[PDB]
Amino acid sequence: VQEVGWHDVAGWLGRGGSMLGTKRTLPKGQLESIVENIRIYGIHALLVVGGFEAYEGVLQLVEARGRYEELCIVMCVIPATISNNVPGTDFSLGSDTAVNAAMESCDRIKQSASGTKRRVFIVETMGGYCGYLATVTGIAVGADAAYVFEDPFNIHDLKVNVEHMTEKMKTDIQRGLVLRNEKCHDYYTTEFLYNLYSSEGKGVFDCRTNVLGHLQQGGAPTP
Amino acid sequence: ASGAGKAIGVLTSGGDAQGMNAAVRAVTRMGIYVGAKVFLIYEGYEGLVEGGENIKQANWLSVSNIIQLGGTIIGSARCKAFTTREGRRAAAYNLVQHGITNLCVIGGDGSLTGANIFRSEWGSLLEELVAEGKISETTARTYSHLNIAGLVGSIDNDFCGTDMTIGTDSALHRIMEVIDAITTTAQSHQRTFVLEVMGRHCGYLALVSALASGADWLFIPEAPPEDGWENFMCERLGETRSRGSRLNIIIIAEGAIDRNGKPISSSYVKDLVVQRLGFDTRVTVLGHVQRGGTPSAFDRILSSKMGMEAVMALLEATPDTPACVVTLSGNQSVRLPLMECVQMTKEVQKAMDDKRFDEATQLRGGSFENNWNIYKLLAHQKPPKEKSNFSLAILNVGAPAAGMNAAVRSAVRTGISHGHTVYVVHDGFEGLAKGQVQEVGWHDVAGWLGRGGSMLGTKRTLPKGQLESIVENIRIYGIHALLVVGGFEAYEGVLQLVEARGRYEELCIVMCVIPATISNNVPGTDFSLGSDTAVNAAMESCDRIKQSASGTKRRVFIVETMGGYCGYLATVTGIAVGADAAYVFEDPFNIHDLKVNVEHMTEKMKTDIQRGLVLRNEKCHDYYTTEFLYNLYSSEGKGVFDCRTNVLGHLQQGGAPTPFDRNYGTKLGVKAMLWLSEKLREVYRKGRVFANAPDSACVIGLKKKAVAFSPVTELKKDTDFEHRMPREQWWLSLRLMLKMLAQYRISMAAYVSGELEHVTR
Amino acid sequence: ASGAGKAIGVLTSGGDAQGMNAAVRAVTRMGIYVGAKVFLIYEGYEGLVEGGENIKQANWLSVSNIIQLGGTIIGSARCKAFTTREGRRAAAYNLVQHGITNLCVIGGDGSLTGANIFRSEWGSLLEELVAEGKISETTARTYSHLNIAGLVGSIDNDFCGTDMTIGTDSALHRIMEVIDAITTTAQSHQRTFVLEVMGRHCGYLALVSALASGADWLFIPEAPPEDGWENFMCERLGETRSRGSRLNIIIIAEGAIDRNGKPISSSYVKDLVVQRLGFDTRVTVLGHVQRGGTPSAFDRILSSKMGMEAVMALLEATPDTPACVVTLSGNQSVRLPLMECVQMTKEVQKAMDDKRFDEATQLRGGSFENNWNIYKLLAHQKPPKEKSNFSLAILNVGAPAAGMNAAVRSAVRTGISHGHTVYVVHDGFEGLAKGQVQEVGWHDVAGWLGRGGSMLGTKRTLPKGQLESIVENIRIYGIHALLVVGGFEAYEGVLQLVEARGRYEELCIVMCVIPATISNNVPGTDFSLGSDTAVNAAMESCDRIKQSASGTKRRVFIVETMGGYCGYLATVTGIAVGADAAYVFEDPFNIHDLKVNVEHMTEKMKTDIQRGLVLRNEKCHDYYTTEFLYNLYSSEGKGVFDCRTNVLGHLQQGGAPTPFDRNYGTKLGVKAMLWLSEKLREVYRKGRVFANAPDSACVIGLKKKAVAFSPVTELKKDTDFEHRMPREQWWLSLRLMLKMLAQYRISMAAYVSGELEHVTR
Ligand SMILES: Nc1ncnc2c1ncn2[C@@H]1O[C@H](COP(=O)(O)OP(=O)(O)OP(=O)(O)O)[C@@H](O)[C@H]1O
Ligand SMILES: Nc1ncnc2c1ncn2[C@@H]1O[C@H](COP(=O)(O)OP(=O)(O)OP(=O)(O)O)[C@@H](O)[C@H]1O
Ligand SMILES: Nc1ncnc2c1ncn2[C@@H]1O[C@H](COP(=O)(O)OP(=O)(O)OP(=O)(O)O)[C@@H](O)[C@H]1O
Ligand SMILES: Nc1ncnc2c1ncn2[C@@H]1O[C@H](COP(=O)(O)OP(=O)(O)OP(=O)(O)O)[C@@H](O)[C@H]1O
Ligand SMILES: Nc1ncnc2c1ncn2[C@@H]1O[C@H](COP(=O)(O)OP(=O)(O)OP(=O)(O)O)[C@@H](O)[C@H]1O
Ligand SMILES: Nc1ncnc2c1ncn2[C@@H]1O[C@H](COP(=O)(O)OP(=O)(O)OP(=O)(O)O)[C@@H](O)[C@H]1O
Ligand SMILES: Nc1ncnc2c1ncn2[C@@H]1O[C@H](COP(=O)(O)OP(=O)(O)OP(=O)(O)O)[C@@H](O)[C@H]1O
Ligand SMILES: O=P(O)(O)OC[C@H]1O[C@](O)(COP(=O)(O)O)[C@@H](O)[C@@H]1O
Ligand SMILES: O=P(O)(O)OC[C@H]1O[C@](O)(COP(=O)(O)O)[C@@H](O)[C@@H]1O
Ligand SMILES: O=P(O)(O)OC[C@H]1O[C@](O)(COP(=O)(O)O)[C@@H](O)[C@@H]1O
Ligand SMILES: [Mg+2]
Ligand SMILES: [Mg+2]
Repeated sequence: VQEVGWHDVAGWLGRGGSMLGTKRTLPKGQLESIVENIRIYGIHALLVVGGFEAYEGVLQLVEARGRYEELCIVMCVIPATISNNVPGTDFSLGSDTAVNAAMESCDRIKQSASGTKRRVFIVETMGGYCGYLATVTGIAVGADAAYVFEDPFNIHDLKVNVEHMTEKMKTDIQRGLVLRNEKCHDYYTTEFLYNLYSSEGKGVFDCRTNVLGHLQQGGAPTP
Repeated sequence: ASGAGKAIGVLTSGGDAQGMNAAVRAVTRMGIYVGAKVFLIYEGYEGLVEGGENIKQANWLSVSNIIQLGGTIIGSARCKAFTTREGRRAAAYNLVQHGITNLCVIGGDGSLTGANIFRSEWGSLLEELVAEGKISETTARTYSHLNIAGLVGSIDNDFCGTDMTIGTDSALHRIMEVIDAITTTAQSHQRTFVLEVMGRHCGYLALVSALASGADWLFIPEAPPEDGWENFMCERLGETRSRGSRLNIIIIAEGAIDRNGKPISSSYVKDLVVQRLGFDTRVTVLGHVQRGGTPSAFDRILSSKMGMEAVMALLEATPDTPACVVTLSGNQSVRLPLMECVQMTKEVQKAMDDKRFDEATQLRGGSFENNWNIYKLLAHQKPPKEKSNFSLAILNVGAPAAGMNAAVRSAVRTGISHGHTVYVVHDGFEGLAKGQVQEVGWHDVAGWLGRGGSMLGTKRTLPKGQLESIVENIRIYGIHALLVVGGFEAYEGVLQLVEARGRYEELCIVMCVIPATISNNVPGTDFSLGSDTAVNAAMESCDRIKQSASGTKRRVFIVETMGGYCGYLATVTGIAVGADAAYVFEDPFNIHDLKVNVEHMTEKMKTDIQRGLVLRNEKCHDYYTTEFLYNLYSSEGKGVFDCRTNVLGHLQQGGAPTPFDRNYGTKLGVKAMLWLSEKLREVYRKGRVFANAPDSACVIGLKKKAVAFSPVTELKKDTDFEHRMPREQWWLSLRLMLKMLAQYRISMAAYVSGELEHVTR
Repeated sequence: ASGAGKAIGVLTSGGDAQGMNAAVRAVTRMGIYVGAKVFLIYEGYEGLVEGGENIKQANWLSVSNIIQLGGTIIGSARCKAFTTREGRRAAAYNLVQHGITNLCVIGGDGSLTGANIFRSEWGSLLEELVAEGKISETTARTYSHLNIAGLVGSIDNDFCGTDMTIGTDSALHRIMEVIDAITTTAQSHQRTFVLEVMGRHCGYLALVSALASGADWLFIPEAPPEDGWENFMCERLGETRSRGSRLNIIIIAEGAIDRNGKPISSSYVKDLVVQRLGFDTRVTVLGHVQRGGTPSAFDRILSSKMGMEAVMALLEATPDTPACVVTLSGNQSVRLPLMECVQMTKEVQKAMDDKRFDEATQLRGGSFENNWNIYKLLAHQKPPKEKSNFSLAILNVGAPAAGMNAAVRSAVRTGISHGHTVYVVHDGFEGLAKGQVQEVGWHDVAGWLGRGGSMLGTKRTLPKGQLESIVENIRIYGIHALLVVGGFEAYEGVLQLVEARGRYEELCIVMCVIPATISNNVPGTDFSLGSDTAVNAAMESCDRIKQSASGTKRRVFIVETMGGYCGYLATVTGIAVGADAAYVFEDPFNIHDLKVNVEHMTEKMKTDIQRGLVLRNEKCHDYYTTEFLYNLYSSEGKGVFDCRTNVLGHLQQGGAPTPFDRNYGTKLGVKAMLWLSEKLREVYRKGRVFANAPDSACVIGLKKKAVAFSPVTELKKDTDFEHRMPREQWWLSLRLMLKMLAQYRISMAAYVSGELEHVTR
């Protein structure tokens, strides 16, 4: 714990990531150390800027108020995560940056055929089980499909989408793009969809794959 | 051999050209790699004067994680004290107090002029210093000679002896990012975009920007406009409107003047256009934006190379050799004496001061005059009253590469200018067999500069299968020359058509290969058209990935790059991003080398540096795939760092061309057409073109120093067709620089540095 | 410590018990590992007598690729010369010519009797040899003591002091393969299968075969049938028919006799059955088939262990210690003096010659008498006039394991014999919660011995979730005891019920866990029921996989075995198959170890051995997966050997139980039911059963020497619940033998060998 001043945060606006360290560890395991440090430093309020782990940890401290008197302090959670998976808000802080980075990657990928070859790209986005990032990114890029956990899909839906893509690909449009959330399906992975689209699209289109890993993460924040 | 027992000083002065940090990093790390002590002089000549706290010895971690930063972490300052001997003597004192007999100065023309005057007076300054009693006679006989290696760090490119300077490419990246904001939009209404660049003294940035953007008009101080240009410009914009072209671009340098000394302001040109044309005219002034942003890939590689060569030149320099500037003319490293470059800079300044003003542009360098002539030729269609019966077909073969369109545009305009009947064939050899030949005009290539990929279709299919169809279509369309813009497939196909001259009379036509591919695997060139774009997109993704760990988690990223078996893209990207290791096919590695690198990474990761980055070429190893390296690094790094993987697929492919690629493809497209026309006249006989010698089918080069024409049959010896790459690649020496910058103790006796060369008049 | 400067002779004599080659391999490779010279004596005592060419020094490759071969590469012969002193003196001479003061004899009872008489006369033979002038007095004071370490290699198991001999398990594999050919077929008509085994002197093979097959009747020389057995047998077959049982199995040893000396021929029993019953009776005589085939997994492991221990016992043996026989009683290695074992063999032979004939069966060993009592109890339902209010439920929990059905069959019969009300619950704890409880009878488990998998369903679901349903069903059905046959889930579930006794009074019931799993990962035992089957299936696949490269081709196979985090299956399979390495979780390995082992394999593959084999436990490493090891071995072996991968999935799972697994599950199921009955009588008080102490919930063991009962609460300390295995496993010392037998220089100072023990009367 370090007391901070006005100028200690100077120029923190445009810096992505976290000047302060981030850890995912929830407070329940080391709760005795947390209450001790709160007592030592006289912390009367707590402003937790973070993702679902921030919200869950603050929930754990609230439920542990009954055991520890010191945890009866005002707490506030600022939802800050790429996935936009934090309950209580519509836009987690930094989801917009991730969406912008994801579409820029998808726009570059969709431009990589350059109007000659007709090709479908399976782009895999992050976000855990939360599909928000995939779906909005699919809207922004005109993706044909955005497979997400919240909309469970089976092989019948996949055949419908693949036939739809094949029919579209015979028309004037030549660059297809289907997004897949990393945890949308247990078995129909990105490799599965690559095999499916490339097999069924034989003689019509080629298929390629690009797993956007931390390309959606480390960018500077959008305005 | 090693420079042990001697100390090197590195300073930056003048405008903070982005890429200075790359040069400082390479200078520092090479200096302490060869055992010398490196001293960082903060604020340039300022801290040289005051000294004391401003001079600190560097360690390896002092220049850690700065290569992607623009500006200069050392800092730069304008000081008038170094102008006068009072402060220059204090500078010499502070250098002697640290035993710094070796100085690397990274700065513009004024910086290097000050360094030249500082060497020229170093003996006199030491004499006056010992005379005044601030240093004993002993300790002054040593340090009697000061070694100066200059690096031109500036966006102006005003230093006459040098062709390319650090930060010029990145300033061009900023400029073209702004211009692409305008041009890539769906142009909706008639508007005029007037761009003002800071080229107050030198108009090189204004010129290359105009060439890269296809500006309608250019105001540069080197060639002021003729009297009555007001009407001439307004009429040019008028017919531009009548064509239906909805956007006019006016690039006005800050130093824009008329034939007299009166400057032309951007606001004046704005109000002029508004008054006579009524177009929505708004002036965009970049200002500080040109010096801003990250350094481009080119700037990082070239700054690192020149910083290393500066240090090496600084150790092999005896008392007799003069102050030098380490620079690259073309792709070749070279050292030029500081005195001659300063003298040429003074001559051009005097010439520009209304002495030999019309003949000052030639003394600026042949590149400037050639660039301005190419710009004017491509800008406005002059009437080609000359005509020739020749006709030529432009092919795009292989993968798409950023900058093919720029080459095709220049080829079309230049060929039309020479009166040739220019055709474009869609889909390369497929269309040539299928007769997809389309006669092209001047305006059919309008706005092709900034478009990435290929506007003509690209196909990889070699011509051998459909050779009867290709010769039939050459006969039908009367094709006398064949311009093939593409990758290894382009070269290989031209090689097949040349070999088939033995069988088919119709293939006895002049052929030219413009190497255009991401992999840079085309023999006969150093830079395939669009390799620069791929490198820039590759580092930007790698920089994003390296920034994602956010300064706290210790993480290594395995980043898999494209390039086939050709490792060029992987290695240069590793240099640009400070990758720990760039595994490539041309440097075979076994598990012993992997354990060496992994233990090296673990040791590095226990220190202050927390973000590791290893690159893997997609086809470097049969078994040690990206997943293999992931498993290795994550297991051995257990309890120290985590490992992640990212296969940069076609992220490296579909980008718009970088400004280098546009200008490069523009120029060699012009040169290819010049060479085609000259070879066609040389070969026209008895009423027909009959080109059968092997020198009538060449790959346009840029092989070491200038553009070359290597015959494909001669290149076949040095071509590995199985791996689709040349057998001897110029860039393998850059592995040593990568490994040295990553603390790998590699005996780099195989690295060759540029030797001294006098200025070319 | 090492036995350098001394030579070890190894010979084989008597019937060629399969697994002899494994013992010879281990003796040889230990003797040259410790620096001793190993001399192979061909044809046994024959080549001992003639000597000369028949005595050859062994190298490492002398025993290469022999462990899977039955018989003996050394060769055995019957020689009468060793009976007489004329040839025995020549044998002592030939040993002295090579300086072989140490002899390991692998043979049957006659072989070891000859070895005993040879040691007893070694001093006298040397005295007479120097007296006759064939050796000087010097060179005879050295070698004055001959060290003998015996190994019982025979299918008879006639050596009384020893419980298990090399080749007994494999002879049983042959016998049961023949019986399973009959029983697994859809039995269509009433037929009688009379199997004649070669147990001419010892009826142990006949007995254990009958126990494993559930023979209707048994003729063994140890217990000849009573007078009037003709009618009693024919009636037993008669009620067998009346039951609808369509196959009768009569195991008649070659040495089958009546109470007089008249032998009972298989043809007589055939004609007897034909005359009174009319069943299709055919006599199967195995003859040489018993000694044939590959050695079983058990035979290879135990032969390797005993051969290693024979060498070690031979180096730590001073002039005073007597000749010993290295054997295992239970799972514990032990050394027994040769003289006492020979004396016991003579006593039992005299007893069997109508001296103490009714009391000869006990002197054969308690295991024989216990096996015969278990056989007779399970064979025919005698009327249980005793009754008890106790009722017990039999569960199958975890994965299916070969031999669960045998255990359940024996538990059912033994419980019915003791008057208990035996329930079986289908699907384990799921059924107990769901009330899938079905009372079972004697004939409901008929023919469950040879059935693989689990007749009762198995489920992995632990009882904590549905504990209310379990206690409810225990109350409804009045279940006073719980017999849980299964893997780690069985032990963990019984532990959960024991821990929940404090909450629920009904759970205070006597519980017993029979460890039955493939992984052998259950704490409290050395061998889980069905681990032997998995090991045997694993080696058979590995032998096939090793057999597949042929002739010139040098190839390594990475075989992945199951077993979870428990490495037992991988390591024993590696010993059985001569695997170079068995990567397991309990022996953590990094890339340094992998490079060592890969270079080791490469150097081996440059020698004349061409088929390497390494095993990988499925969960040995998080990152160095089977694909990783495939990539590593194939890359480093480039130009030396090829690499291939085979993941033995459920090939190790579904096989029918081996004869060991059948007999083991039979015996411990009986023993578990005996222990349950004793505990339930000791705990019945106040008119109800109340089992609250920790001792009432035990895992039946066989932990070192004999069967044990470890309380589950006490075993909780030595259980790694995250990895589902015990913390201290007995078999980690076998890694040292594996690595030693693969030329890995591993200091096995942590290995403990069995010490001298006198015979148990
Ligand atoms: N994106 C960035 N990444 C890293 N460092 C940065 C970034 N932006 C600014 N900085 C650094 O932060 C320092 C803080 O000074 P800065 O001028 O940028 O903010 P400030 O105007 O003084 O404070 P304030 O936010 O209240 O306006 C700068 O010197 C600069 O080096
Ligand atoms: N003739 C000279 N003698 C001594 N010192 C000089 C001379 N010219 C310039 N300097 C020193 O070099 C410093 C920077 O030089 P300058 O003003 O020309 O910028 P620059 O190097 O040319 O970079 P840029 O062109 O981009 O603006 C000056 O502040 C001055 O201290
Ligand atoms: N795109 C342009 N940008 C700037 N100036 C231009 C451009 N085109 C023509 N000019 C200027 O207009 C003047 C006359 O143009 P024009 O080409 O029609 O006649 P010219 O005799 O051929 O001149 P020159 O050959 O020397 O370039 C030239 O001096 C030139 O500097
Ligand atoms: N990145 C781009 N992608 C697609 N179309 C583009 C791009 N840039 C410009 N264009 C299109 O090219 C068209 C031609 O006009 P453009 O301004 O680009 O060139 P021009 O000035 O008329 O002739 P020139 O290329 O010789 O300079 C424009 O209308 C515009 O729609
Ligand atoms: N009492 C004995 N004294 C000396 N040598 C003996 C004696 N018994 C057996 N041998 C020797 O050991 C050799 C093998 O013995 P034997 O024929 O009896 O078979 P075994 O050792 O008992 O094993 P198995 O019966 O299974 O084949 C014989 O050839 C004989 O030379
Ligand atoms: N399955 C069997 N195989 C071989 N012998 C058997 C079998 N069953 C019974 N016998 C033998 O037949 C004899 C009489 O059998 P039975 O069990 O019915 O009467 P018993 O008085 O109880 O004899 P015992 O209990 O000692 O074996 C016994 O000596 C027994 O050894
Ligand atoms: N591996 C097997 N798989 C399936 N059924 C089997 C297998 N082995 C035996 N059986 C069946 O068990 C049935 C019961 O008769 P079986 O001959 O096998 O023994 P049993 O006399 O009835 O009882 P006991 O266990 O005492 O020997 C047979 O009809 C046979 O079909
Ligand atoms: O845990 P959050 O809040 O969902 O953070 C999102 C990020 O974490 C991730 O799970 C990836 O984290 P890691 O790189 O450490 O494996 C992605 O979903 C995303 O990049
Ligand atoms: O074959 P070239 O001329 O090197 O083309 C470069 C491109 O081709 C590649 O091999 C991959 O192309 P594809 O995705 O179409 O299969 C990469 O090296 C790179 O993206
Ligand atoms: O849980 P256990 O007792 O270790 O059973 C071993 C078997 O379970 C396994 O995990 C596989 O089980 P499944 O086939 O059902 O997935 C293997 O380790 C092995 O075949
Ligand atoms: Mg300047
Ligand atoms: Mg015998």
